[PDB]
Amino acid sequence: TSLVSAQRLGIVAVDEAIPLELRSRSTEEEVDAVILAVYRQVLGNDHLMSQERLTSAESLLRGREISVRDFVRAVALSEVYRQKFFHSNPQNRFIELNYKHLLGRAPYDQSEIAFHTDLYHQGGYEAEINSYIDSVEYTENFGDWVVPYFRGFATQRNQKTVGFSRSFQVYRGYATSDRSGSRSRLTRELARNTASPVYAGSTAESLRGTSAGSRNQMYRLQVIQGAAGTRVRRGKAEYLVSYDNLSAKLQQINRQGDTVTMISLA
Amino acid sequence: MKTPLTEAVSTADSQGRFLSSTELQIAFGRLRQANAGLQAAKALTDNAQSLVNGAAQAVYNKFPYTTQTQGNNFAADQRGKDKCARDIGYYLRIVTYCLVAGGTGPLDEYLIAGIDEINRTFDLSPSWYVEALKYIKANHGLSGDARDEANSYLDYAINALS
Amino acid sequence: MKTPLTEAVSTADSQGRFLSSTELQIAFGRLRQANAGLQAAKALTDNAQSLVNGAAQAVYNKFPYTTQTQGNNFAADQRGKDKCARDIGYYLRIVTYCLVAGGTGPLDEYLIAGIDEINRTFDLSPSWYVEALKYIKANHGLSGDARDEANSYLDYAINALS
Amino acid sequence: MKTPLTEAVSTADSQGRFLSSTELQIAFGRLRQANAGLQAAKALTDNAQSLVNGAAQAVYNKFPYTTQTQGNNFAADQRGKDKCARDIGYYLRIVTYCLVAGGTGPLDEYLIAGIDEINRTFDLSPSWYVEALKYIKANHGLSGDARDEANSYLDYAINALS
Amino acid sequence: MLGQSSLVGYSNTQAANRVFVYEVSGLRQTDANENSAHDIRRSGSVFIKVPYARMNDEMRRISRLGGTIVNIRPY
Amino acid sequence: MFDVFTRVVSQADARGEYLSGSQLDALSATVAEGNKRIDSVNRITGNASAIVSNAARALFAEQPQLIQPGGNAYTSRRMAACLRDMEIILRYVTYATFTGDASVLEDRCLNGLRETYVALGVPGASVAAGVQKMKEAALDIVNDPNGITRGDCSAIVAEIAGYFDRAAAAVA
Amino acid sequence: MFDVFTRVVSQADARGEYLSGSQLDALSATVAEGNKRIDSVNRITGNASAIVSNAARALFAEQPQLIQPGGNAYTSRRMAACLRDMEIILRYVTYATFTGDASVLEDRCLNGLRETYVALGVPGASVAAGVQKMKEAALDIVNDPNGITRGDCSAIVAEIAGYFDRAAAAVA
Amino acid sequence: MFDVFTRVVSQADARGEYLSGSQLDALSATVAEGNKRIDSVNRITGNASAIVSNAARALFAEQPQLIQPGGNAYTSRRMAACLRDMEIILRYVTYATFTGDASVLEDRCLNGLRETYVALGVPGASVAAGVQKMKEAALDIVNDPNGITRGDCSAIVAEIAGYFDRAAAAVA
Amino acid sequence: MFDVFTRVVSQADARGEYLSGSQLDALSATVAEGNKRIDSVNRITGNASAIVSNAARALFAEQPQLIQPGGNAYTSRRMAACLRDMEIILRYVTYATFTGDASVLEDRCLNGLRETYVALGVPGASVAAGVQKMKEAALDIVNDPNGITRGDCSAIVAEIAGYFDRAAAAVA
Ligand SMILES: *[C@@H](C)[C@H]1/C(=C/c2[nH]c(/C=C3N=C(/C=C4\NC(=O)C(CC)=C4C)C(C)=C\3CCC(=O)O)c(CCC(=O)O)c2C)NC(=O)[C@@H]1C
Ligand SMILES: *[C@@H](C)[C@H]1/C(=C/c2[nH]c(/C=C3N=C(/C=C4\NC(=O)C(CC)=C4C)C(C)=C\3CCC(=O)O)c(CCC(=O)O)c2C)NC(=O)[C@@H]1C
Ligand SMILES: *[C@@H](C)[C@H]1/C(=C/c2[nH]c(/C=C3N=C(/C=C4\NC(=O)C(CC)=C4C)C(C)=C\3CCC(=O)O)c(CCC(=O)O)c2C)NC(=O)[C@@H]1C
Ligand SMILES: *[C@H](C)[C@H]1/C(=C/c2[nH]c(/C=C3N=C(/C=C4\NC(=O)C(CC)=C4C)C(C)=C\3CCC(=O)O)c(CCC(=O)O)c2C)NC(=O)[C@@H]1C
Ligand SMILES: *[C@H](C)[C@H]1/C(=C/c2[nH]c(/C=C3N=C(/C=C4\NC(=O)C(CC)=C4C)C(C)=C\3CCC(=O)O)c(CCC(=O)O)c2C)NC(=O)[C@@H]1C
Ligand SMILES: *[C@H](C)[C@H]1/C(=C/c2[nH]c(/C=C3N=C(/C=C4\NC(=O)C(CC)=C4C)C(C)=C\3CCC(=O)O)c(CCC(=O)O)c2C)NC(=O)[C@@H]1C
Ligand SMILES: *[C@H](C)[C@H]1/C(=C/c2[nH]c(/C=C3N=C(/C=C4\NC(=O)C(CC)=C4C)C(C)=C\3CCC(=O)O)c(CCC(=O)O)c2C)NC(=O)[C@@H]1C
Ligand SMILES: *[C@H](C)[C@H]1/C(=C/c2[nH]c(/C=C3N=C(/C=C4\NC(=O)C(CC)=C4C)C(C)=C\3CCC(=O)O)c(CCC(=O)O)c2C)NC(=O)[C@@H]1C
Ligand SMILES: *[C@H](C)[C@H]1/C(=C/c2[nH]c(/C=C3N=C(/C=C4\NC(=O)C(CC)=C4C)C(C)=C\3CCC(=O)O)c(CCC(=O)O)c2C)NC(=O)[C@@H]1C
Ligand SMILES: *[C@H](C)[C@H]1/C(=C/c2[nH]c(/C=C3N=C(/C=C4\NC(=O)C(CC)=C4C)C(C)=C\3CCC(=O)O)c(CCC(=O)O)c2C)NC(=O)[C@@H]1C
Ligand SMILES: *[C@H](C)[C@H]1/C(=C/c2[nH]c(/C=C3N=C(/C=C4\NC(=O)C(CC)=C4C)C(C)=C\3CCC(=O)O)c(CCC(=O)O)c2C)NC(=O)[C@@H]1C
Repeated sequence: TSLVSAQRLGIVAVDEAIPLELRSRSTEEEVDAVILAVYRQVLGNDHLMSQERLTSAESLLRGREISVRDFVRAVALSEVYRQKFFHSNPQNRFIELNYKHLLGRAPYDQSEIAFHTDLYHQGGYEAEINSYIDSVEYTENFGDWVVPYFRGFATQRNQKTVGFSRSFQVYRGYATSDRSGSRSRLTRELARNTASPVYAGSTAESLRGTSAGSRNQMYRLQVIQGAAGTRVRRGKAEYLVSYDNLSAKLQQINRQGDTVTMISLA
Repeated sequence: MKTPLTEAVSTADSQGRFLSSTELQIAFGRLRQANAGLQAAKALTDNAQSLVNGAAQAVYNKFPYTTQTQGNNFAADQRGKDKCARDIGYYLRIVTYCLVAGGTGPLDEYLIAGIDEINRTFDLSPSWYVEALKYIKANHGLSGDARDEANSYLDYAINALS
Repeated sequence: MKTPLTEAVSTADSQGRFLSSTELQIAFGRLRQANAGLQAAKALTDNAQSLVNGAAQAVYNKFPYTTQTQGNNFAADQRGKDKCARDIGYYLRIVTYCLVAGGTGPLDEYLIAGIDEINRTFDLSPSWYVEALKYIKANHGLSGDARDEANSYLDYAINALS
Repeated sequence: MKTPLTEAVSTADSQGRFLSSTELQIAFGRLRQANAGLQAAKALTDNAQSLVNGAAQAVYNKFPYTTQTQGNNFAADQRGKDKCARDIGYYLRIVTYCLVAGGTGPLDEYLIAGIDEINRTFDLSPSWYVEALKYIKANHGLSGDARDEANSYLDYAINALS
Repeated sequence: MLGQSSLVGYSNTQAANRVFVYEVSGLRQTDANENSAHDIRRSGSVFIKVPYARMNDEMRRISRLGGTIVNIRPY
Repeated sequence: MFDVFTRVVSQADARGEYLSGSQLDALSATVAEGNKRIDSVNRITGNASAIVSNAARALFAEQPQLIQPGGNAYTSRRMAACLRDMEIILRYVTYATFTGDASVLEDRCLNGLRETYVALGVPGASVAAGVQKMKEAALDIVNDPNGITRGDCSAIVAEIAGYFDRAAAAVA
Repeated sequence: MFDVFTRVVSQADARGEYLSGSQLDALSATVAEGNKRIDSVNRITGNASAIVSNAARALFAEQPQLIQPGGNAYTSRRMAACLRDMEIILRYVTYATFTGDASVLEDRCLNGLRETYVALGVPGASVAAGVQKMKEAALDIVNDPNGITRGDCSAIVAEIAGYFDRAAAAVA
Repeated sequence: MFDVFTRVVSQADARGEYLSGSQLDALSATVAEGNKRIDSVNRITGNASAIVSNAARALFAEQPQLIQPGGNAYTSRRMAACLRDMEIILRYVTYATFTGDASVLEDRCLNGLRETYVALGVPGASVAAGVQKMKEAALDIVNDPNGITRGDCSAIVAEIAGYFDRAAAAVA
Repeated sequence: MFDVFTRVVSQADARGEYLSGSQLDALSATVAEGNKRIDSVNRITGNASAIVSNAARALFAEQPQLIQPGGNAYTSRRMAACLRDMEIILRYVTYATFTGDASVLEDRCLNGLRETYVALGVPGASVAAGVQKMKEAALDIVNDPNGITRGDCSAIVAEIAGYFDRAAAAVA
């Protein structure tokens, strides 16, 4: 996005990122950069140990035996990708990680969760992974030679608006990674076809003045509430409380049976 | 983790399939190896302190310069000797973990992954640890299956370091 | 085909790794199972004709309408009976292949992959073949590991069918 | 959900373009088909009960073993007959939905997607439902564009089951 | 000519353990790839190594993009 | 998405019953105004550029702080994005008019747009004012009597205005 | 995931300690129990389709609102997803039985299942009833005495029952 | 991200005004300071490995709980990840020094870092201590008078210290 | 991929016949040699780095033109590639020994290697000589009677020699 929203949302680096294309007759440093970019983006910005590198796959990329898309497929199908994204993750978290790593976006619909779940159940992890890489979306966005990059913060054709908001649920910052078993943040949002407020970068913080407590810290409690007291006017509720009253807010939320969806520092 | 049971279930889950006779044979091989691996782990554990000290002394003998020249990466002082003994104890303890688990998974997750950056950043020669592993392999006093499995883990570490 | 040795090699090749003790244990399990598998395959192929004839008769008795009503997918005429006996022989032969190989790989390669759209395309109910495989389970006379491995493959075929 | 209007908008939105004259002609064709579809659906609804009972009877006649063989998947008791009549009613009602919608979308969303898994796990023969659909084709008494569109949906279901 | 090790995947099947070389010509700007973020660099003979299990997809892609499959060679 | 027919179909299937006579006659009534629906879609499409540009000009004239430097419509990137958002909203309104149901507009365009605009800092009230201007123009265009067969398009005009209202309520 | 061995290994590494004698003897006792564990895994696997189909049939018999139109198991795709969920739970129960540890079952299947169900409206209590039906069906299959070497499988049966209870509790 | 020039450019563009005379003279003063800024970047880069290794050694000596088994710097993978974090923080501090602006730190290096450390269980206070050690070592290296033209580099040293302190406060 | 069992399975399935008694007896004889095969695989794996490094050093001792500047092994990247290739060939030879069939080595490493090396300007003769040196080191290591049960390993050594021959003839 433009700078004025970019600094607020903490997505400046994504906006200024330039797609990396492996051209013909590329030098050694260009193949090195492509391999590094693929490892960074497909493995979700983990510190990749040299013992986890795909030496044969990157040799085939180096000798121009395979394309960038093929190397991306090899990294995605590799046991390293399985270990850190599949074997200890729920299926819905796993496929949103696949959407982030392979297509550079957040899931748009619950039907996309129904797809890749049935696809896994029929054809295994390999068929499920190949669905993303062989998709029309991957072809039109990246082709055979462009390293996949995150696209959820930019307006795409055939995109739902919610994706942009949901993008902030799968991209938590430039210095973040998809390393830690974890549950998807988008489960209820996808199932009920909703959107959640974006609290990313500096958007989550709120004014304090003298209303914050001793340590000048406010907390935002996003809860789902119903009538169990006073009249409830909305199903969604947001409470801004100081640290000193946080426990009290939690307990009164708890004794009314309201479910806490998110708690963040504001 | 690279252990036969976890590998078998990982392969089945990646294929989304139930456990067939292939996975059952994997479990049968694991069962055939496990008792020898466990008493090897206990033999290495009961003799761990003397093995670690002897390996440290063997490294100091083959590379005498490590005990004389000053430097944070050497064992000239007691701090360096304690660090060296601790490293060899780490090698032996995760080797026992490998024997217990029936695979190289403990070595991969706990010691092997990123060890090159470790030995390069703190300028530790991997040849020292290779010598320590060779001493452990030559002095563990095991026989048969237990010896073969323990030696496989020790040579796995040696090959990783070279 | 899916076998202990080939799966061990495939997952070791996926990581660019030599074969560690985990793959050796997988091979040991394969060695433990292999003699029973070979003797089971031999026992199954000795009376393979009798087993196939009995399975076909069991399907005909369990499903009498198959030998009576006309239709390309039914065994009312001699052509249908020959096709049916050929199908049962296919099932039994691939089961013996699975016993030799040590996994459900021959079944997946030659029979299981695409069986459902063959049965839907040619209007053959899977319940017929389920009855045939149940007869083969009940009349092979195998014991011990031979029996257990052969029954695992036959039950694998049944579960894929139903 | 394939209907002419939803598909026209889906195609235009996938190309990020406004609805041009192509989509206008799609809507015109839908308009030309809609009244015949609505009378087809109304005629099927008013005659739904006789069609379902007659289709069930035709299936029982063509496959008599369904009415004396004991089992959860058969209709030898009243519970099985009720399940059979309910399934045929589902087919007829979703066909009426397709006629209302103008495409096979109701059949794809509610009945077609996943029917193979159901027919396999509950050992239901798709030939039974094919015969029920054939009876509905032969006895819905529609003419012209109503008949043609309803027969297209019924043949779509038949081709899905075969 | 390499690639088989990484192209075939992990089906392990004999049917998937075959790769083929596609020779494609005439990859131009069509209405099908109007919104392609990347640009076509070559329209002459390009060689794509396709495993068996993806031969259905790739040629469709080729057929969707106006490319002409002139030859397919066993690897 | 859903169209006017599939919405009734899904509800009937959830209830598990055939469409009643009243629902079938209601759909017959719906296809009776099909020609005017096609005309309204075509008329908005044929003047979409004028609708977006004139509405944007009126919005920037009434709210100069948008195009003022530092405003959210200032810089050519942000301005182009604003004009694109107006065209996108108009396009999805036409989609909802064509289908006879608001599912495409809600599910694809409107859902998450308030949160998106709040996260971006795009003034939702300003977008709502722009959408209202597009509504006014597009309803004039749909109601233009020149060069068309005489008839009563009050129902389709009200339906289109309802879609434009959903858009304006959603953005703010 | 962890198996029965790697769980002890990971705890010991997080302490910097060698496996004690008692821990090695516990693992040796688990090893001597291995054949019955493999037999139970094979028996549940060999009857997996029958277990899933019979349990699903019984669940729909005692909970007719699931298959009633508008119910959560109504329409082919939902019913197929329901049968798939039952099969998935059974498969990960067999994986946990094979490894001797519940980590694979917890991480792949149960983590986030309850919230997914609640979000989607899938009745978790009904899923728990189906899991309990597969529970007793599989425990009768594992405890079947003919055609097997005789012996006491009570510990393995208790462990498998615990996995089936952990799944049941998790979905509700 | 911004450099020392584009920061005031973006501020002026939001104001919709030209850079005043005072801003242009301040930028000219920054340009006259440029050579010593390039020396500071070069000196930190040429000694980056020593800075990272010595600071890590000091941090693990002062906090042995990190490197003992079960600690967050125990095991080779975790220790190597820690060494990479140190190197990365030092590299981004050099980036900030080179550009003359801190936006590269917030945009990239500190963007979600505290969230990452909390999620993984990395002790942020220990990271801040390591960053402080790298700060003291790098400031000593920059201030070294041997082998360089003598001059006052107090302003650039204060700026580098500010970048280091901001990195430390992002995780503390 | 094929192993020793699945190979004969594939010929029998192509002929549509059950495996004869002779084939089953040959497979039983293969099973009786399985312990020796596992020992050979383990010994080569446990000495893989030594075999590759000693063979590479000997290959550069003679044929010095590889490591002179302008040679194919000159520069660090090309030396690392050469070492990598020797280790890869040895690894696939161990795979072939483990499976008892040469399919893995031919399909994944050998087929197309002579053309790749020609189109890169890699000397096939020199890498074939390196494969011969790896052969001789590995065969000496496998045929080491110390610390192993005594027996006749002539058949497995002949099979390993055949695999090494395959890779030397296919790469030259
Ligand atoms: C030629 C290869 C050399 C040789 C081999 C040889 N080995 C055995 C027997 C055994 N070797 C093993 C192997 C292992 N046990 C383990 O735990 C591990 C690690 C997983 C390994 C690799 C085993 C289990 C046996 C059987 C029991 C035993 O120790 O004897 C033999 C004996 C005959 C047989 O094949 O069983 C032989 C001949 N002998 C030589 O002289 C060659 C140098
Ligand atoms: C309110 C929307 C305005 C209005 C509409 C209106 N239109 C018709 C009739 C028709 N208009 C069409 C449309 C098209 N024919 C084409 O070929 C194209 C391009 C693809 C279009 C858009 C058609 C086919 C008809 C029917 C034949 C005819 O020309 O009349 C009517 C008459 C009633 C009807 O529903 O058909 C009306 C009312 N009229 C107004 O007064 C509003 C300004
Ligand atoms: C504080 C940072 C220390 C310091 C620095 C300082 N440097 C200069 C002058 C120069 N430094 C350079 C730098 C380079 N020349 C190269 O080719 C390279 C590699 C690309 C580098 C890094 C240059 C070009 C100059 C100018 C020539 C000269 O040597 O004078 C100064 C002098 C003032 C100036 O701005 O030029 C200073 C102050 N001085 C100290 O005392 C600190 C320890
Ligand atoms: C070392 C001083 C301390 C320490 C560090 C530690 N960090 C991690 C993991 C990660 N570190 C980062 C940070 C970055 N990645 C980037 O790309 C950027 C540049 C913008 C940064 C700042 C990330 C994202 C991770 C996530 C995991 C990954 O592998 O990348 C670990 C690993 C934790 C684990 O393995 O579970 C560690 C150990 N730990 C200490 O104890 C020191 C105080
Ligand atoms: C060493 C004995 C000889 C030698 C080797 C050498 N090889 C290359 C380059 C490549 N080697 C391969 C081969 C493979 N890669 C794999 O992944 C596998 C398994 C499927 C194999 C068999 C490939 C594909 C390449 C190209 C990619 C790459 O360079 O990594 C080189 C480098 C050539 C160059 O840089 O142009 C070298 C030096 N060279 C000698 O002189 C020895 C005789
Ligand atoms: C002994 C063979 C030689 C030797 C040892 C020595 N090692 C270090 C420092 C470290 N050793 C490690 C290794 C590990 N940490 C782990 O968690 C594991 C995996 C379980 C391993 C293998 C690490 C990470 C360090 C650095 C951090 C630390 O201080 O612990 C030193 C000190 C180096 C320094 O600069 O402080 C020494 C002296 N020295 C000899 O001379 C022997 C021949
Ligand atoms: C016997 C149990 C019942 C029966 C048999 C029957 N089968 C067919 C035809 C086919 N059978 C197959 C199956 C396979 N072919 C294979 O290659 C394998 C895997 C190795 C299998 C299992 C196929 C593909 C066909 C169709 C093509 C062909 O005819 O070969 C028929 C003929 C049906 C037709 O329409 O021609 C019949 C009669 N039918 C009964 O009534 C028995 C109870
Ligand atoms: C426990 C739930 C039931 C039970 C089990 C039981 N099994 C054994 C022993 C063996 N079972 C096997 C299993 C297999 N052999 C194969 O080839 C396969 C298929 C690939 C399988 C699953 C084996 C190898 C043994 C050992 C040899 C033997 O059969 O004796 C025992 C005996 C004790 C032991 O642990 O060995 C027992 C108790 N028995 C019951 O009564 C339960 C219903
Ligand atoms: C009638 C033609 C034959 C027959 C029927 C029969 N069907 C079942 C069971 C089920 N039928 C379905 C089908 C659907 N459910 C849906 O929601 C829809 C889509 C809207 C369809 C098409 C399903 C899912 C089942 C299983 C669950 C349930 O019982 O509802 C049975 C009973 C099988 C059982 O095991 O209970 C029977 C008997 N039987 C005949 O003999 C006829 C020839
Ligand atoms: C114009 C009337 C007002 C305005 C608009 C404005 N919008 C954005 C940015 C975005 N708009 C969207 C919306 C969509 N994208 C889609 O694909 C769809 C259809 C499904 C919609 C509705 C999104 C997601 C963005 C962000 C991503 C992107 O910009 O591509 C901007 C730019 C904000 C920035 O800082 O760059 C602007 C300016 N602004 C005003 O002031 C007007 C009131
Ligand atoms: C059947 C007994 C009950 C039932 C089931 C049902 N479940 C869903 C949907 C999902 N189930 C899962 C769970 C998993 N998928 C996986 O891949 C894994 C293993 C790793 C698990 C645990 C998920 C993720 C979904 C959502 C995606 C999908 O639709 O497949 C449904 C469908 C809900 C819907 O269509 O909206 C159903 C019907 N329903 C009942 O009524 C039974 C009590």
